[PDB]
Amino acid sequence: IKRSNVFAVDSQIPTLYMPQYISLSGVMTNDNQAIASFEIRDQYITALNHLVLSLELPEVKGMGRFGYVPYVGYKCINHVSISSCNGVIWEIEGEELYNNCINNTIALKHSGYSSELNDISIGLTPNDTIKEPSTVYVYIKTPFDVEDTFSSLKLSDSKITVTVTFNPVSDIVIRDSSFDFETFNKEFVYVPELSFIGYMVKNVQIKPSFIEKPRRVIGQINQPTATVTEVHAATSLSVYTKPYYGNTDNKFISYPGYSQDEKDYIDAYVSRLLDDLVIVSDGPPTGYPESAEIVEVPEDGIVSIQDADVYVKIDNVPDNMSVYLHTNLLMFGTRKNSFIYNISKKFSAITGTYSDATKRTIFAHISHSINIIDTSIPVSLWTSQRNVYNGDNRSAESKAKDLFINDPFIKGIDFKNKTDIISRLEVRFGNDVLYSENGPISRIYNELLTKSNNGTRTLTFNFTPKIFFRPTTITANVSRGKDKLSVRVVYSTMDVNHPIYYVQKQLVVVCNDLYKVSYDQGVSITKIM
Amino acid sequence: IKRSNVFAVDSQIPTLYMPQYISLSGVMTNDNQAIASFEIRDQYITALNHLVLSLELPEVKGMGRFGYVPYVGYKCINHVSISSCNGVIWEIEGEELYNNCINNTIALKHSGYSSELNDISIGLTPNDTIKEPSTVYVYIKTPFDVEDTFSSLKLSDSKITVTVTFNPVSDIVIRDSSFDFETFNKEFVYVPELSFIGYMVKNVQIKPSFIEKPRRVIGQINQPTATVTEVHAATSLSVYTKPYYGNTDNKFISYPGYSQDEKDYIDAYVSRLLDDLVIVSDGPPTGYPESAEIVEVPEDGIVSIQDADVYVKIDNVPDNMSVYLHTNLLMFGTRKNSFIYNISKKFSAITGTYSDATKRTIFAHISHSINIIDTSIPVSLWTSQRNVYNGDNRSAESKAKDLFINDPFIKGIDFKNKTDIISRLEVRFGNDVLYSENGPISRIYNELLTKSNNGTRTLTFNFTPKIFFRPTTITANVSRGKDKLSVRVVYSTMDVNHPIYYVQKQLVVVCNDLYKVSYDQGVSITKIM
Amino acid sequence: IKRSNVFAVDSQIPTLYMPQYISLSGVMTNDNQAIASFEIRDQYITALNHLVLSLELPEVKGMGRFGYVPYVGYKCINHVSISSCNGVIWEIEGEELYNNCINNTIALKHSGYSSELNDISIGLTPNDTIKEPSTVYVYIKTPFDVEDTFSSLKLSDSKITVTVTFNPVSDIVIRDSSFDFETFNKEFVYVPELSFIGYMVKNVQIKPSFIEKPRRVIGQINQPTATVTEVHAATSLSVYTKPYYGNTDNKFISYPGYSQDEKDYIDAYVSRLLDDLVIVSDGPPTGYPESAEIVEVPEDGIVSIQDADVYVKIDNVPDNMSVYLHTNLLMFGTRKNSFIYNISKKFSAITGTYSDATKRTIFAHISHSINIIDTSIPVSLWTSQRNVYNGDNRSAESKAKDLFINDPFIKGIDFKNKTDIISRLEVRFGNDVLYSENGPISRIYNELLTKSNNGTRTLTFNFTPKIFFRPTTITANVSRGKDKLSVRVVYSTMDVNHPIYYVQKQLVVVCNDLYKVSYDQGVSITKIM
Repeated sequence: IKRSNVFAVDSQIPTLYMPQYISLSGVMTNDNQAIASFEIRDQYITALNHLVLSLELPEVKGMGRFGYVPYVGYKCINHVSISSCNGVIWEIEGEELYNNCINNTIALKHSGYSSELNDISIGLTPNDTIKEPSTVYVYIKTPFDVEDTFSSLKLSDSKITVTVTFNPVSDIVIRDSSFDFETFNKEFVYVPELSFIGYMVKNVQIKPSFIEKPRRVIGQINQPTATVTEVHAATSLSVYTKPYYGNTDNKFISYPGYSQDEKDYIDAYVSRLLDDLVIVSDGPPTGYPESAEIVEVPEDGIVSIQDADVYVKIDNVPDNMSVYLHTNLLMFGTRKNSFIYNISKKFSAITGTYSDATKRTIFAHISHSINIIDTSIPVSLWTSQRNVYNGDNRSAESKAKDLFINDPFIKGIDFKNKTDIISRLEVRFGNDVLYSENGPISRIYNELLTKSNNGTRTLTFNFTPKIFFRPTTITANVSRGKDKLSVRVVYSTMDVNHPIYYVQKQLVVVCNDLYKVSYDQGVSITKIM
Repeated sequence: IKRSNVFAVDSQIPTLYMPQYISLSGVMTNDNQAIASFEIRDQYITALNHLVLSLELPEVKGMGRFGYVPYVGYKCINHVSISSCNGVIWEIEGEELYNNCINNTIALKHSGYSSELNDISIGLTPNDTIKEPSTVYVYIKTPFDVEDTFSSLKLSDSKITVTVTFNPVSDIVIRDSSFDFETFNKEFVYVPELSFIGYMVKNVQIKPSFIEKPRRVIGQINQPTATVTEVHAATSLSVYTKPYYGNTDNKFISYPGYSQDEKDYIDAYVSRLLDDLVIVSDGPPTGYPESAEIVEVPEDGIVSIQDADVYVKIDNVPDNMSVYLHTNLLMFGTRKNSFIYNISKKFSAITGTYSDATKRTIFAHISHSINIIDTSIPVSLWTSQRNVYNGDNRSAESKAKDLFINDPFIKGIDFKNKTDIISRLEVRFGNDVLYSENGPISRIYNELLTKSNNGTRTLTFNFTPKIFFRPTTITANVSRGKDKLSVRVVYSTMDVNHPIYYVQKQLVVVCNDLYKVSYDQGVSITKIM
Repeated sequence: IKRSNVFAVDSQIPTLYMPQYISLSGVMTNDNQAIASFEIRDQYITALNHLVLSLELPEVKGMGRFGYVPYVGYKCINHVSISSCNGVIWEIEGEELYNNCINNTIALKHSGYSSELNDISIGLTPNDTIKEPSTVYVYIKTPFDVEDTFSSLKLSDSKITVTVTFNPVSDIVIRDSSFDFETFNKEFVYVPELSFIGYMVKNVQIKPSFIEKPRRVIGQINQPTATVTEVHAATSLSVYTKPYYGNTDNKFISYPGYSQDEKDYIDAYVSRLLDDLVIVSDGPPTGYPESAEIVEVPEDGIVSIQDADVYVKIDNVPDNMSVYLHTNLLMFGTRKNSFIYNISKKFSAITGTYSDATKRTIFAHISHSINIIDTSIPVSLWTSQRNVYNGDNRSAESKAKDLFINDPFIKGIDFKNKTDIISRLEVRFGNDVLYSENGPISRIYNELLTKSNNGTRTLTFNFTPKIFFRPTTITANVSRGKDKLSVRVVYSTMDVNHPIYYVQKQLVVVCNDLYKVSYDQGVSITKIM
């Protein structure tokens, strides 16, 4: 019995090298999209990987409510490209980069995720500081990071250029109307610095490698189809939907800030609704539109709103004041005398205590049925032409606290991507059906295999180890016409009298193509056919 | 100096294959245990792994309090078996499957763990919907998943059958007496679908492999011994205890629902006790049994309960009402005039405010010594024959809110498996002592080595990589009689006047046997001797 | 096309061995530092790894406030050394051991991290039990654990000695002045037990290996320089700063106990300040020093404190009482009529309700600007000679609740190591500059590469797999004088009128040297040159 020794190893002497952390400042150029270019030319840098982008956010002064989106560093990136003299080596969109890093909690934390950055801070005077200057770090995960020095990008005596395109500053900022965003936008400038790990290698022996490069296709608005052409060697395919808020002003009622659980979203929304829902006043409350229906709460504390009973009990109400309930705070309906969507009927029990000192109701326990979709409705959709009612019956004070939100990486139709609006998915390679499903079993598989919490519907064709094998791909057959991937979905049917039915959707299809990387005459890549 | 190249690899071309996600519907057969069978016969399916079971839970309508246990998908599974024409290939119990997946947070989340499923929802009218229809996904982790395609189950032109046995629906449901469980049970049916990843391989070269199959032995009620016979090649051995609630009605006072921390359990329990503990009333409170001792709280706010001082201060008590304290809410004792277990003496400070509108006391800060064992006591044990007192002096209203809980995967004597009731463990291989310990150092080691939070006392005999080596086992010596593993424990001594002393216990011993998998004449396994 | 089989393996038969868990009691010897020695001499133990130290903490009785620091098991360890007959094989400081385990959440949990151990418990009578006896487990991670049996420490027929030096018990205890620490210290004794996994190997074939041993250098108080000499083969270098609280009594105002978030620290601090900040009294509040400035809150609820407006609104104040605000609770300043640091001016809105029953103010919402540095100020620094004011104007009651905290593993100048006090870092190998940076990009890299949340500024020179290659090092050139590593930093500039400016700092430099491990004539190590 010849036995393999599992208590000792014969240590290999590795290639002689020395690593170094290297920072570079960029050249910035500019609706004038901001672009940073970083030039890497150094004869003693043989390979590199682990790119990190530094961004200095400035001091924010003035009046209004201002905050940064979570993961602001990732969300300010529109596009990243690595090139040489022979053309582009590897590139990615900001959405797909953020997708690839969504499971790296450390990287997400470094890119800007804290109370200081992401709470909605309030400025009271034109000289009040709303945010202090800060620095975020964006880990640009590339295929050259999977196996450390084995997968690194070798600079075969070539000059490597890294180009970063930035999103407009309105994408990364949550603000109210009181904040002077025009001035802020005129003054804001991205200040980037690029870092990487370089390797000074002694007598490097270079071999050709393989690289996967994502390619992204967005369908037209509300179409259930998208197609990616010229597919010859794909390792994976993923499909998801994005909301198109272009038909709105991008104003929402609430945003939970640094708290990012579904419960947190719902709590912020309910908190914003309670100030206009239950009113302690001397006589009929004033300052609400004519369409508002404010009723007094009887001695039994129960108000009926057409099949719905709301239980209101407030402590310490003065003897000259009564408790009032808003029975149609937000209303939606497409036909005049049919079903109505009423945000007031989603409450069952409201208790609290009136404060004589601050003249407010401090709410204690609330029983309600608000979900994430309601927190995700845009304010424009409550008052669209299709609504036969006056949708928004809130006070002017609460109307003034709505927030502009322009986050570019939102999936689905809600902030959490919690509702699945795809009820059937079909993929075709050429004309034949490659995959079909009704439930999200492919998303279950993507999450199980990548150990992620925010998976998408994904067909993965590669199950081999990463760089020590050539990746397994679905291969084209141009003779039989199998050279394109077509995706058709069936959207989940929503009620025509729910405002979320009118959020516009786009289908996104991402394809990972296989490329050969060769190192004769500098660095170059060729698409595998 | 010959140096190993650590900056380049020679990529191997792997076996030509194509993966595919495959779903199957089953054949259901039926105290009529429900059994689902899934048949896999497909000539182009060469291998498979990554089994996922889909379960559609129906709409739940009616009155009462209803909820699902956490991880309902895992808890509805009694047994899973994979077979071919030559017999069983691999099988497992539901408890051990859940044990093997306890460290996979993604899988646990997919099997049904959310507020919507696990809050105890309340139905008010016979047409109220308590739960909406939902789908859970149970990842059935098999030994064929450890190394992706290397460890996959090859179908040597054989038909593979997957059989799932389900637990009764009462195991996965938390309910009160007001819910119509008889009708619910008559109507509930499991609707399962089986998914796996199949591989269509071109010219597969098959080699024999090794597989570990768990074998489970449960000792008799309250015996400190269990033995597993016919042990010839075990890779690991684990020991834990389970509570036997068969001598009870399985009714508990509280359950925290979706919150699953120890603090959450304790908070739910204290919340259920406070409504009968402190009473604001006009005169001596009514509606309590004769054995209740309700005393008025003096001006200093301190009530003495035999060496115990409780500090009660309630704000806003009306002038016609007084504050009362329940001094023997739950009581236990075995001898008439000796030590008594009194749930009231476990409180030291109770403060709150009376609400005139809702006629309740809203409690603020509470100081207490309630632990997890108290939340884990069954209501039947408070009123057993051995209790010389009337144990339960609660109001009928609170008595009506007790929950039936029949969770099948509970370890220890509390819901969290927090108390260790094993004070000494001894394992014998044959007649010789193989292992001995007093503290839980083997559980510490199991958690450290498996990177788990819910480890058990485990002897692992294998420290070699998984599939690239033959596993290391403890080998039998039938000549010397070393062919069985005997386990004897010494239970921690509990006080005879604590009700948890009378919870019945079973010892569970799990043994992982090594099997050879061969592929001539289809798939077959043979026990290593 | 020769294809590598990725669906089958040729299983290797490994070395024949049998593992066993082994516990040992020690020999304890003793300002009399406690030292435990464990002797391992057993002919059938061929290798070992995975050391775990058991510690029994006793019952704590008496009066006062008492608690254990988080991770008490790690914090009681001063030094660990593994030796043979040829000298020390491997050793480490307690700080660096805890650093190496900071990312192992399971190990941190096992070493003592729970509400029961880490809440500040209160003893009321001299016989009250503050803490029950408990056992913690400290995983002593060694280089012999990285690759299981491949990296294990082989005992070439040698006797191995493990020696543990313990910190004084005052390092692991958080206490007030009311606790009798002199008696506690006279009675406390460490009771340790050592566990490891031993391997009984049949015909072991031993080969020489490599090991990295940390070496630690602490700079002098407040010097921005430190140097590690005799550096010939280092795999990594890390730099951080520690606070020196020797010029204080080590008393702080608050400690959050088991809650260990920054928000938790701030909340505990604000809670301790509110009792003296806002006072509901009949007339000017009494019991405060003469330097206190207590003003009555006007009808509009706004008090001005030199450019700062505090909004105070308390409900249910009796008609004979008024609301008062402490305008200089904690004050600091170095010049008589210049800038002042006033803890009262860091509040903007204070609301709450007075309780007539308990005669206290129960605070509801608070708006403030307290940060982690304020919670990290020592009480001695408020009343130093450099303060031209009476710094601490709190009541005697709150002064009596300050806690002694002597935690030995604190980094930076705050409890969370959140503020970076290093604005520039430079490393020199010999006289040449090896590395330079202004921001913490090296800490970003350390966290990204080690997947940690508490990284330090680190230069790592090794990117090769751990034990199957010889590690890559930065190599000395004694001819050119490159045989020492010098570190110089520039500290962040703090305001001279902030008390945190006067916390003393030490620079810590840790170097990982490469050693050869050989097994002829027992175990021995030699420093690589």
